[PDB]
Amino acid sequence: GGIEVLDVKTGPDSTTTIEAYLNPRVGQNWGFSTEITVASNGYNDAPHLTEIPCYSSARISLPLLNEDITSPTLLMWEAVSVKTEVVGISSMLNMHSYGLRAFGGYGGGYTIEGSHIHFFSVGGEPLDLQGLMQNHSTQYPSPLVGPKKPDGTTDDSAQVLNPIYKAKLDKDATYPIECWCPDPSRNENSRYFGSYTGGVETPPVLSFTNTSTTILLDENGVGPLCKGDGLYLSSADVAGTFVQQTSQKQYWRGLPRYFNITLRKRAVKN
Amino acid sequence: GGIEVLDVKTGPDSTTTIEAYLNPRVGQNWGFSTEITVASNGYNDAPHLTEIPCYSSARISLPLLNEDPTLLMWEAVSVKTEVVGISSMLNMHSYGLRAFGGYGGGYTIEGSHIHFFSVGGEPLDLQGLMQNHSTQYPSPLVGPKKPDGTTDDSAQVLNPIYKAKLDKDATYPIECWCPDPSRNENSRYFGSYTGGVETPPVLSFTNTSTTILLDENGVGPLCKGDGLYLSSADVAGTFVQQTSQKQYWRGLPRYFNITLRKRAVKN
Amino acid sequence: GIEVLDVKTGPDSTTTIEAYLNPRVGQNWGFSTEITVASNGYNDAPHLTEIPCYSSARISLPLSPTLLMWEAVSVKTEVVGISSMLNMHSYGLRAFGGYGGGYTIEGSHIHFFSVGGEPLDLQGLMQNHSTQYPSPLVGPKKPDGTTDDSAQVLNPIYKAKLDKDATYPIECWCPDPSRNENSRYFGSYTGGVETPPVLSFTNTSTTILLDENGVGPLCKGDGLYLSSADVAGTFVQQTSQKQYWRGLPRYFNITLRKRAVKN
Amino acid sequence: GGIEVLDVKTGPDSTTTIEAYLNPRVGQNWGFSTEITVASNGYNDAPHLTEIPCYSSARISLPLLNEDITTLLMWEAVSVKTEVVGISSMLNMHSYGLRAFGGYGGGYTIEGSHIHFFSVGGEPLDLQGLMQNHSTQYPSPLVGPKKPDGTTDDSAQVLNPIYKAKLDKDATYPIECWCPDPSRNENSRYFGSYTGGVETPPVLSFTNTSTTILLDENGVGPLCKGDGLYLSSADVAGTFVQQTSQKQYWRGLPRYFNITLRKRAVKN
Amino acid sequence: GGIEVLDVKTGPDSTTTIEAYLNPRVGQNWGFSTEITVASNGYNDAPHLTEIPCYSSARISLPLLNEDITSPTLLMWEAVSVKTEVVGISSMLNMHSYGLRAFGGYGGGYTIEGSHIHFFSVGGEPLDLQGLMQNHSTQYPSPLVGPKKPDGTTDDSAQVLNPIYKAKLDKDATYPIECWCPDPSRNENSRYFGSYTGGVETPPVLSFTNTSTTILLDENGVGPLCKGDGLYLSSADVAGTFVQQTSQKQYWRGLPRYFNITLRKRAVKN
Ligand SMILES: [Cl-]
Ligand SMILES: [Cl-]
Ligand SMILES: [Cl-]
Ligand SMILES: [Cl-]
Ligand SMILES: [Cl-]
Ligand SMILES: [Cl-]
Ligand SMILES: [Cl-]
Ligand SMILES: [Cl-]
Ligand SMILES: [Cl-]
Ligand SMILES: [Cl-]
Ligand SMILES: [Cl-]
Ligand SMILES: [Cl-]
Ligand SMILES: [Cl-]
Repeated sequence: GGIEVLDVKTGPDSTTTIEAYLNPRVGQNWGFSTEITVASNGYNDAPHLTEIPCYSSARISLPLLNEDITSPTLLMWEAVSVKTEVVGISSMLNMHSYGLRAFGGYGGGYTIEGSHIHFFSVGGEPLDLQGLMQNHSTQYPSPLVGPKKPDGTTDDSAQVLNPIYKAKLDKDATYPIECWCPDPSRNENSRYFGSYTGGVETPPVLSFTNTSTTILLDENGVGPLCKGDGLYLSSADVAGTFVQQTSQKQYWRGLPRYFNITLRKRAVKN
Repeated sequence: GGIEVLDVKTGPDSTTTIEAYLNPRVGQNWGFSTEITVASNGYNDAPHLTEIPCYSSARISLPLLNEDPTLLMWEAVSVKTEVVGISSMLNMHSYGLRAFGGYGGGYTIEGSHIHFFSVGGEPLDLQGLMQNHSTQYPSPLVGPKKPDGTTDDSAQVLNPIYKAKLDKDATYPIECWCPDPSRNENSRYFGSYTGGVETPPVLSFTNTSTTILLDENGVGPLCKGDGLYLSSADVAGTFVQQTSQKQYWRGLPRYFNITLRKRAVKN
Repeated sequence: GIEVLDVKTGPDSTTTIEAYLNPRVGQNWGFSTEITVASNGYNDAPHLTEIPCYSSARISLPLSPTLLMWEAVSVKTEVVGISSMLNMHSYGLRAFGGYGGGYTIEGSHIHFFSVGGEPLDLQGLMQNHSTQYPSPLVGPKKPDGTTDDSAQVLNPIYKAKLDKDATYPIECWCPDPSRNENSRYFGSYTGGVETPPVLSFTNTSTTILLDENGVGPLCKGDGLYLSSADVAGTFVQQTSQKQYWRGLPRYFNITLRKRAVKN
Repeated sequence: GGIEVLDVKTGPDSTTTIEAYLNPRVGQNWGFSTEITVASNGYNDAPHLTEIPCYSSARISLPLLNEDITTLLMWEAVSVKTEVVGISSMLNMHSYGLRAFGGYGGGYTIEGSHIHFFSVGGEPLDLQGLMQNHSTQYPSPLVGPKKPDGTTDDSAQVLNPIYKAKLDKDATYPIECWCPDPSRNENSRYFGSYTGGVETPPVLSFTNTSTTILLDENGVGPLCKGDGLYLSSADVAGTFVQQTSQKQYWRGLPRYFNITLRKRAVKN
Repeated sequence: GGIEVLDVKTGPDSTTTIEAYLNPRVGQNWGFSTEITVASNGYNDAPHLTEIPCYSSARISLPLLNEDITSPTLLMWEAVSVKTEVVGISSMLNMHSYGLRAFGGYGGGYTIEGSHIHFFSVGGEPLDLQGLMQNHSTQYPSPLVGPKKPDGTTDDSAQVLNPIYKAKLDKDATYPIECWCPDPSRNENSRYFGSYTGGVETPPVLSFTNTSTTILLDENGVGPLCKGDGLYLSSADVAGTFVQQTSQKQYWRGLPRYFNITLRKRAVKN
């Protein structure tokens, strides 16, 4: 960030690893939303709290570094690398748990399918969010938070980029995926990675391995610096929809994300 | 360009970064076109101004250089670029045509899409090519015309007579203008089109990705008149409305983060 | 959590082991029995013979303040019998209104293998917490025998070791990314109703099992742990229009070297 | 070719770049074929001249080389920047396409089976005969695989060396009966990709930042015999599906070439 | 593999290149099978000879090396590299040759589509085949060869891996693709490469170029050593099915494969 970055402290107990998971927040806590609803044209677009998928977020507490915050050089934890995994991909190989049945009702149940998003960020502070949504008029129930101008309104500009609509991902299960994307004009002290696929019946493609590592160092060899000795993890893994037999109703299906972050002590001015 | 390129000036205040965004121009300003129309066979192909998606374009003003013993020009070295609001499409409740015979959720944006951006030291060079030479574009849109005002059958293939400079936002339709590969020496452009009726869009986003703008000889776009030229075209697909079963083009904005350095040139 | 020393690097210091794991899709001859779907509000209690499981085996390897353990360095692995799917005459649901050939295997599929120095660590996660697995299958249970709603997401209480072939259902158990320090695992799932399988085969491909520090899986008790899950898709039978899981076998060729460790 | 290749001449005026385009030859000249026809079973397979897509080809004239009294020099094609022009033309759902969502939606963008292919060569591209239906009747002036006697037997559906030709005329050799001959083309570099299916979506990229090296395993590029550069193209993006008629038309796209050549010394 | 490999002989006439093609063997010789048939449930699965696609195979005769077979060091040809191409991909851009017509009969004919396999091997001996098939009970007409135990039977194990079912690809147009895969437990002296795609109407994707070369040398820099001065080529290129208009019957469509192999003389202990 806008800190002056100095030498990497090295030695034993200059590096630590944190293991964490984020369970999905698809509108309920057990990995499925309630049924997806669609207001009739000309009616209010006011979906149920429990059908709006949100970003998962957590701040992990790191070991205290500076006894005096007033020393003229500080130590901050620097996130160097992350091993991350989407847990329970194998759970989707299930054609018997009440899925809409293929081949005119004689086949097995539909495995999870439809539009999906997979996304994670590691950061030294809350992730910066830019407001952008499909329908400016959408009404999010409390306690969810959506793009608002200072006056409380939400005009047509919220369907494109208007800098007036910004927020910090500072609470789990609160910021809907559908009205908030990572702000590419900020997040200097965060690394984020996302992939969205659309379509009605699109098959999800997900891989898993313990052999994959992502470097979090930027073009200048600096990783996220954890302000207040706090590591900020964010997740969004909506694998697709579950299509229920007989009802033919659709439910968002979320998956949890494992994190394994490596950090090292780093010196900064002030 | 047709300038003689010399040494990279280095020192304090020899590099700068510019941040910009281009909002989409899909025919209106709030990211959706009006309904897509299709003339009956034998009728004029004359679509509405507000249903024709166009290239977004802007010229960013750079610091003045040769105010103050060699000639200097800004050289665009790299760009971090992002399509903003991809997450907006994970929305199955905002009036989309409903799946599984009307009992399921609304269709997320789908269909044919184009994603494209250019960084340049001058206006982007456009070659005329369109699906239907007879198409009638309402004013103020601009489409391929010969000098006499006509548009013959050759405009469906390559005819060098049909050329233009992308010199105005929301004006040049994506469907009749492509980047001219015979020119654009002083511009770097990147585009991907996918077709199909219900094709799912696939879009990624990260702040960890950089594109080098230097050519085979280590030279980036040189900003003539101290002006950086950005262009965008991000039509994510169509929105399919429930009940009407009408289709609307859906555009997305594009963030740019360009790094430039001072470069010396002879005339 | 061992202290790893020098690679012993002399005569009789390397060996290669060949093995195959046949699939465990619910029966032993590469097809499950018909996939069943309880009516809404009825118990989700599928047949033993319709639940695909992880294949697993422990290969026995050759038999002081410094010890020698076998270190798995590399693996050549292959999914055998991919060519078996080019078959449009063996009773498949027929295309083009019954006049065409039978459907080749299609639908949702998973391909997965692990090489390890100990049993593969499994985390419990399933689509439906209420699912009832017949004996002798094992599914996520708390210590008290219950299985609450948390088993649809990550709850650390639901863990197991892949210590028996044809026993742990693919659908309620994934590799635990919080453990498996001494195992290398690789998996790819594709969903969809009629999704075409895409599978490649060659004897020219090798996977390195060494980690970021050049250490491979260390075989505790002189035992190499292999695991497999290759559900190619479903077979769609003509007339019945019923679906059967189709499994494929996996060949392993592992190279190991002697490695020195403290204790 | 069967020349002995020597040193790369370097100096002033030892390299040049040529710009060219090939417009598509899908059966007419304005980027669409006439309607695709399908004979009834048992009837002759005799499609219209104007519904058979062909290879585009051109020979560009290079500067004359052996004229100075001071080794003999041929132009060597080193690299090519190539682009499919007018990909953006396909983002069009208003020009009479079969309409989606039961007639209330927009027109179908181009879709279906497609082929994208280009070659750079020092001589005409070598073609091997292979076709789906040996009995197909190509109208004059099109050329299809024939034995010396004029016949075309069942072997033309697989590889029979008897069926060979040189791509020596634009808009003449149908894509469907001629592929690049991998047993020849020593002095040509070719690159092709075909995708099938009824409604398959075309995926096409465009950029001015991409270069293809034309040098072989021995660092030799195509050597332009008679000071002539041979370009070939085949860009059938897919079909246009017309509303109401529900008839299909092949849609071709033009291909830009930017070739870099250098002088190269050869012995007889 | 199995020979003591010594120095690479170098000199004039120490390298040679062979050009060959394998025409497809989809059940007839002109690139199409007869109609695909499907026995009714409970009836014998006994398809026609001319509807079963098989591996193409050929042994190319190489120049004689050893005048005395009794010399204590021999020369064998070593296959170093291969340029290989699937010929006639462009043949599929054909919507007028009697294909089932799109858009309710008013459109053009279906181009070849459906499940496909592309595969080639270069070897110093016949390719090793492992028996595995979808239906153990399938009855292959003479002269085709399918997995049999020594006693003549074919039990349920032939649907998975049973080492008892092995064969050498020693005859063209004889070993069905559907019951035989390359044996990964053998083929030490062969290099093989295969890709299968399934589905009913799956579009084939095939590329062609004269600029692509595959190295055949193993992890120890040894290529296939041609026993008896014979190079073994194998091919399987079933591009998909042809769907005929009116009949709505399906025919396997095969394509030929070009080979260009480079070999060098190599010394071995004897
Ligand atoms: Cl609207
Ligand atoms: Cl079908
Ligand atoms: Cl469920
Ligand atoms: Cl895999
Ligand atoms: Cl069965
Ligand atoms: Cl016929
Ligand atoms: Cl290409
Ligand atoms: Cl290329
Ligand atoms: Cl037309
Ligand atoms: Cl030949
Ligand atoms: Cl035919
Ligand atoms: Cl291949
Ligand atoms: Cl036929």
